[PDB]
Amino acid sequence: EDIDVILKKSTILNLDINNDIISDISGFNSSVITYPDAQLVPGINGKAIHLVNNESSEVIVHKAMDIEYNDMFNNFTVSFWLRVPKVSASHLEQYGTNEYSIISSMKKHSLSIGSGWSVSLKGNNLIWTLKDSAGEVRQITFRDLPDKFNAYLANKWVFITITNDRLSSANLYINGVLMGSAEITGLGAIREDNNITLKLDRCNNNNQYVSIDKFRIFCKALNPKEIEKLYTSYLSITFLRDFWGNPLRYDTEYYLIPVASSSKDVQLKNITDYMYLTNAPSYTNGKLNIYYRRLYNGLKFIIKRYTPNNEIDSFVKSGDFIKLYVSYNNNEHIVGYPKDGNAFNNLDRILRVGYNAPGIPLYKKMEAVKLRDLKTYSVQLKLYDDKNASLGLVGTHNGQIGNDPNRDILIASNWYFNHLKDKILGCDWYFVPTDEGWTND
Ligand SMILES: CC(=O)N[C@H]1[C@H]([C@H](O)[C@H](O)CO)O[C@](O)(C(=O)O)C[C@@H]1O
Repeated sequence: EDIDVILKKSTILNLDINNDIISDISGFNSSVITYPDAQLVPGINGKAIHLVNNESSEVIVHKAMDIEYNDMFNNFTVSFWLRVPKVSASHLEQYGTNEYSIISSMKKHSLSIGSGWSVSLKGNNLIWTLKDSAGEVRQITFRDLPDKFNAYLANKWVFITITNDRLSSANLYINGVLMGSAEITGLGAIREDNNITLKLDRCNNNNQYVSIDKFRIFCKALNPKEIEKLYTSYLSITFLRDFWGNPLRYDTEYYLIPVASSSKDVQLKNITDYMYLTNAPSYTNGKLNIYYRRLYNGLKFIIKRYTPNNEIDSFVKSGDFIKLYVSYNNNEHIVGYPKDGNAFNNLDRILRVGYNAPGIPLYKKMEAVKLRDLKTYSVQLKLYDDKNASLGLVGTHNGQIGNDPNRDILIASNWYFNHLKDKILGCDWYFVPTDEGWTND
């Protein structure tokens, strides 16, 4: 059969958010009951569930009749997108050993053992736990990476898939790739609750919160092939994304960082002059084994609309035409290339900030596009001249201008169009907005 078919037909639960209401679109018609404080925020494709630390934030699904016991002995997969702020060093010390769940099928203190499955978080650990009615227990504990800029639980939307083979293993996937496993033969009857509960349980930190989207369950163990398809199916190409996976926006400030050189910030020569990469400061913690380049230094960039013309859509769309500005000192300075302005031999046009020489036209119309790399939250920008000719994608070039040090200078180039299939490319950018989910220790 076809992957898309298989995925469809094995779906037994699918939580869709349409019209600001959470329901089950799988066909089974499971009763969803959202409590007063489950929030609704921006998502991978739509709005997503956002849970805070309290008894009223919660979404409960009461299994329909038909699916009551599909995980008792049989195979099943759980999948969902998950987003979890980056734990601060301080919260690691004080709450590091506080394992709380966020999604569970296990009725707790009541006298029903806890039989069932649970998804839970413990410092920087993501854990899946299975428990049969005799109380036997199998667990995959996934230990996030130490480098927080590149980790799965340091604020970005990530896609989780856990498959359960009762004659063999239980595997845990992150963004389509195996991140952990455990052998689960030796489990007997999974005897859960009739409710699947999304909600922070027993979490000791009043501020903790997490976001979940697309909560789905299949009555089969998905194979890696199916999983990558599942995973890329939610990755809609028409809407651009910020570094955290949320909708790219007009009129908000973003720090630019090059995917190819993610230790680098952009910096500005001077108003009217050029831009270049610099090294991003540091944060390290041997004792907690966590490090990351620090965010929020460098240039602030704001995207404006060039035409008005769709409606107030706050989100940028691939192909929208835009104007880029730098937000340096409460003033706003446009980014462009002045006609016949300094460029490198091969014709790499150097970008200027705030250029205003009387009499010289300034090319400055850009198009925001996604040309490569569907799973990275990165964007590409293409610059045109007044005749709608390409001055090519924005990226960098190494060299010197005057007596200035050798630098990786921001420029526009048509070169990049010939290398769109590479792994790593100089025109790929990360648009980072400041966020409560990430504060630099
Ligand atoms: C010393 C010098 O050449 N400085 C800059 C000049 C002048 O500011 C400009 O010529 C005034 O009209 O601009 C360039 O030539 C230009 O237009 O790209 C590049 C150069 O960085």
